[PDB]
Amino acid sequence: NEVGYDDIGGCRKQLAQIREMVELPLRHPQLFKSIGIKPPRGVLLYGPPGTGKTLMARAVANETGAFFFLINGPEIMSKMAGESESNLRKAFEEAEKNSPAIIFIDEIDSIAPKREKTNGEVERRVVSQLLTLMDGMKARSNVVVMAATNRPNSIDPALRRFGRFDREVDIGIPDPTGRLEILQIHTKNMKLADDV
Amino acid sequence: NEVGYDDIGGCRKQLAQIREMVELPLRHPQLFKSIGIKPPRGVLLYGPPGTGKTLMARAVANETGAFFFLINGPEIMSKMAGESESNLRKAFEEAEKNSPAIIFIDEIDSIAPKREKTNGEVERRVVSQLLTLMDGMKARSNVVVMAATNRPNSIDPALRRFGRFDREVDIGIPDPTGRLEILQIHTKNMKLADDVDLEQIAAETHGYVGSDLAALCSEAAMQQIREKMDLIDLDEDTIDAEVLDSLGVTMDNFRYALGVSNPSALREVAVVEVPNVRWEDIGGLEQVKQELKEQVQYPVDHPEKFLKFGLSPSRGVLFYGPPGTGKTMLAKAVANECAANFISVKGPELLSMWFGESESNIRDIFDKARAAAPCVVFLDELDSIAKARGGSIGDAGGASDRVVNQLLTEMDGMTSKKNVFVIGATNRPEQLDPALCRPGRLDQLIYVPLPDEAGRLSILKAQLRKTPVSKDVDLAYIASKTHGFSGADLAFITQRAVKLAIKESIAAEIEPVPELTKRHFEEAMRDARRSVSDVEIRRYEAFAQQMKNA
Amino acid sequence: IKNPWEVVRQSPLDDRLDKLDGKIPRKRGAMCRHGPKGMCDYCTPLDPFNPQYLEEKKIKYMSVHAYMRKINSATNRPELGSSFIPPLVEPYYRVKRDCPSGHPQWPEGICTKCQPSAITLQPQPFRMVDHVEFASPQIIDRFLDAWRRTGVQRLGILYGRYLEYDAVPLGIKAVVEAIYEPPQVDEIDGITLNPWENEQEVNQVAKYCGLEQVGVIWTDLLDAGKGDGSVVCKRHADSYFLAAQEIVFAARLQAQHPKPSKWSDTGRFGSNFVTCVVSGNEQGEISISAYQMSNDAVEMVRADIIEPSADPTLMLVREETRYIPEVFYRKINEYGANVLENAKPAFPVEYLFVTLTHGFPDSPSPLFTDNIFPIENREYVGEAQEVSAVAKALKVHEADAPMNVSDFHLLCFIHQMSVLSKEEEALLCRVATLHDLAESFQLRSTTGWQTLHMILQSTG
Ligand SMILES: Nc1ncnc2c1ncn2[C@@H]1O[C@H](COP(=O)(O)OP(=O)(O)OP(O)(O)=S)[C@@H](O)[C@H]1O
Ligand SMILES: Nc1ncnc2c1ncn2[C@@H]1O[C@H](COP(=O)(O)OP(=O)(O)OP(O)(O)=S)[C@@H](O)[C@H]1O
Ligand SMILES: Nc1ncnc2c1ncn2[C@@H]1O[C@H](COP(=O)(O)OP(=O)(O)OP(O)(O)=S)[C@@H](O)[C@H]1O
Ligand SMILES: [Mg+2]
Ligand SMILES: [Mg+2]
Ligand SMILES: [Mg+2]
Ligand SMILES: [Zn+2]
Ligand SMILES: [Zn+2]
Repeated sequence: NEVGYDDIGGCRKQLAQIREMVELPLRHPQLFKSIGIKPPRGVLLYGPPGTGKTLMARAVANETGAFFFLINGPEIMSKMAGESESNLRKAFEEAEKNSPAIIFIDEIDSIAPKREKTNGEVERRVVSQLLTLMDGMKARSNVVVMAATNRPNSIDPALRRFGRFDREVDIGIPDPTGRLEILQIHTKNMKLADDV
Repeated sequence: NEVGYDDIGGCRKQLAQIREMVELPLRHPQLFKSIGIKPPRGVLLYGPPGTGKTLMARAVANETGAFFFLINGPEIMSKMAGESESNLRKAFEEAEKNSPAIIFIDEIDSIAPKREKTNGEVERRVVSQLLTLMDGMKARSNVVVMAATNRPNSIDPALRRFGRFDREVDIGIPDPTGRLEILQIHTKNMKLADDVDLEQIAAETHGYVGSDLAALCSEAAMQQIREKMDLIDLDEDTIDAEVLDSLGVTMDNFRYALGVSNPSALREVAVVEVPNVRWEDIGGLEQVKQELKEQVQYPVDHPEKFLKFGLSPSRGVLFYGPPGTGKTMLAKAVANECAANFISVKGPELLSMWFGESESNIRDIFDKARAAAPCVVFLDELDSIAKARGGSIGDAGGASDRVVNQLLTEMDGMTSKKNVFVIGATNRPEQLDPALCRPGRLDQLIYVPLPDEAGRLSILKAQLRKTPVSKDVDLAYIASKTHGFSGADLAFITQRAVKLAIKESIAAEIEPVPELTKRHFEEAMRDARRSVSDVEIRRYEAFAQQMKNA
Repeated sequence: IKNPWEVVRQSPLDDRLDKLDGKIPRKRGAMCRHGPKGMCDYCTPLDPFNPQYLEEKKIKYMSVHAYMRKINSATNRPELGSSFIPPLVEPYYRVKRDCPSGHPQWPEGICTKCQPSAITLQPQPFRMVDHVEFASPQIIDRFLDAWRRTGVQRLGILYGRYLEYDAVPLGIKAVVEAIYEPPQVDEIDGITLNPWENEQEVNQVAKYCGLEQVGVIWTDLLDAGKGDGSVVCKRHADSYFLAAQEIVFAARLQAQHPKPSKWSDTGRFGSNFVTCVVSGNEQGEISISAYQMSNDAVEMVRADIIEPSADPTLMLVREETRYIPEVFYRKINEYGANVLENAKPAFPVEYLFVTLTHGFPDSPSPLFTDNIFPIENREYVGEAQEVSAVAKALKVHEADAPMNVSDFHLLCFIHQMSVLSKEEEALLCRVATLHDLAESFQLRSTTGWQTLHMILQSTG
């Protein structure tokens, strides 16, 4: 139930990106400090549904020595009014406390639809809570925000603008080579016959 | 009020699924533990309304030794804000406490509509409460979530994604065999008379759900009481027991109850149903009979030669010809031969469900046929799709509209490995676009000619199989005189001749002749009239000579 | 015939309170866009019901008149007479009697047109009385002599009058003058009454004196065992404030004392009758907590709905003649939301009272200046009512000595002696409350007070 790099397979090029984007600033923030650039804090995952997007989060997160915090989309939207936006403020204070930190948010579109295409102001607050708290972060915090969705278009694009989410990372459909690897992941726990 | 397996009947294949999905992980979680796979916790029921979907829940639930936790749809939605989402949290903690657990949720769409198509955030919270709490479960909990609906499309699809609900289980309309069993369930509590033939009833009932049949049983009971109302005085506080002992429901009460408002079933959807017509009931055209025996029966019977030969077949068959040539019955008889499932879809059925915009159902036609593979999908009245824009001449709009553009996607969105088959039939084949006639989509084109006099003989043999005809009837002398007359025309003559016979039958009764005389015929033979012009045939014969020029 | 508010008659205080708007006039505020005889959005006169004004002045609820002038327009006013709508509605949580829908009475018949509504126990947005001016500490210091000698609790009855309390806008103050106590069997944590026997008699003294039964007082004085007067801090935030048996029992007496009103549908609204609990503070000194049941809390006792629990903070809802629908209470959670929780089967007792301030005058000048009488119903401590004290109390064998009747306990004892007739005792309670010299000289020349002399010049 605790995911390493070996537990995911096939999307090697995508994992090559995220290790440059997440593993790299955390175990070596000095590199961006030596080169004098800002670490990207706007890692965004997207793709088709059911493509390991939640799986690749912990595949990176458990392979750091960094603190991790987890946010589910509908879990915040399940909460009452005001209290739901409290948990986001409770999220980032813990991450800015434990400064090597990973914040993954699964199903980001549920807490962030388009503000043009929405009805409840409670939805509009929690978007506005999110847009505020993304900008309240610091580069000295060394805290990485991850977010995943299956509908990259339903999001309010103000997140996808600069400073908040810049790293659009798509998880494509794997080739028959990579999905062969995925079968080997699930069947190595299974008990098979030799004809397989 | 407590339901066993015997209390439900007919849908045996569906119950075979659920026992593999629910009974199997609970009484033996070791099997998935020994094989090392995850037990599916995403059992979803769906079907038409009133089809025992609530009934089959307790039919499984009471037949476990597991804990059960009932959860209704409108009961949560009846509750106030916040408190409604509390009960869901109050639900799963008890189930994860009593770890062999069954959670059935009736009418899941009421607590889970589409989040795109909803207004209240309270609805959006309780969906978000549900999506959260489904994922909060564990495999060590060994807790199974059941959910039922009558509208599988109105649900937020995030539930129907992986990890939450994977086991789409449809409860179809039962056959006359299975609905016979359903009648025996309701009538074994009832007190009947000896004339009652449920098998005669179950033959005469074709598109009923069990709720319709239970209402059918309840209706004929009342007419039995209506016959006793003369012997029953309502001012009395208690009627005597002698009329209670004589209170036995007759067969004719069901004959009354078959012609009542009960009959109005729920048949106005995209249905799958095994047919009843066979090859003997369609006279003539044995060439294109064998062509269907070639083209569609060989894949459904033997895919082994294809992988031997490395070639996927043509999955697209188009019927065409003049109108009234029995093209509707052709796909039914071949699905009745190789026992494949059958889906009849007519032209305006696409359109009338798209004035209400049922196009996921159009995808679900292919999905349910994929769910009911082997299945053939029959598209009746393809001219009506052209007649949605009038024709190919039409209102200057051709056959192509939103229907075609949907179908060309869904026809191309079919795996060639699947034995799911698509059968098209029109009578105006020039008036259809070649984009639908494209290879890969519909490349087999089958002309349906008029029969000859031998075919017209074989039809009149086949049409009169259930009619008490006279003995002097020279059908060949009829077949000699009937030349340009279609197979529809021949049945039309018999409808005239039977009407001519009833113009002798109940005429004689008001002035049993169960014979269809030559005098009944030679009147209709003199009154016989051709429905198809030969110059129309010379079009189709030129298409039968060559339509591949398009 | 007429309305009740066309035949009922207000108190003179309610006559005094009607002719005022109670408006708080601002001068030229911040965003004045005007000359000094113009106005802006920020230099209007203020409201008696103004919440920002009540918040800055730390005032909990508005007065019932400030409630009255809030909920009603100024045109809708009983000097119209016939065309008047009473804005106040006395609650009717019993059962729609004489139901006009064909079904029987409530009993044997019910429909929608006869059922009452489910109760939303919000906090009551107003109160009747704001300040409880105890007119003298010697009123209390006499009254607490039973507890210092015994240690068990004490119940009384607030007597006095209602005057303008000008510190809060439209404030009515329960000016407290006097206490009489019925026969009762006293215990420690609760008190059960004996029936009160001279019910018309002591009320006649208040009718003489110009007082009335304005409320109830009792004590929750449990000495904390260190010998100073400190209490177990038991009526505070963490414990509770009102015992729920006290709530029902006071609402029994409060239903026995409503107030007639020309602004309510029955011609009566609310209650002049108030409630006080003598206790101790955190600082260990003898304190007082004054309350009153809400108009729902009176009605749910009148309609027999709520019930005390073992937990004093929890109030039970009675299970099933009657009709018990939902009860709610609006909350404020940790993010300000209003959640009506199901009050069945139990709920906090917070939503039933109103808070009142309490104190003293700057200098004690009550209608009573004398303290010479041993209190009734205390024969268990040997403190009884006998005729022999009047030789020293009114000083009648010392026949020169002036009139010491300025003592309601003694005035009821003089009324227990019942010697002076209805005009001469109202000439006594004239002089017992106003103390006029020529009218004392009239009363010392009246026959019946000289009869009260010459009878008590011959006792022992
Ligand atoms: N590429 C993959 N490699 C390995 N396992 C996979 C892969 N894609 C899906 N899975 C499995 O399927 C599950 C689906 O979870 P996710 O794909 O991460 O959910 P998702 O991708 O965020 O899409 P959702 O949850 O429907 S929005 C994973 O937890 C894995 O168990
Ligand atoms: N296939 C069936 N076999 C036996 N009894 C049935 C069948 N279908 C319906 N009934 C009876 O009719 C009732 C209808 O209830 P259900 O079909 O279980 O409700 P539903 O299918 O969830 O559809 P709803 O309630 O209208 S959304 C059942 O409780 C049975 O009494
Ligand atoms: N060769 C035939 N053999 C048996 N029945 C036939 C034959 N030709 C027509 N019929 C009857 O004609 C009727 C209509 O059949 P269909 O297939 O609907 O005709 P069609 O060729 O599809 O043209 P339309 O517009 O639908 S009537 C049915 O009652 C058939 O039984
Ligand atoms: Mg996911
Ligand atoms: Mg149901
Ligand atoms: Mg047809
Ligand atoms: Zn101004
Ligand atoms: Zn009524």
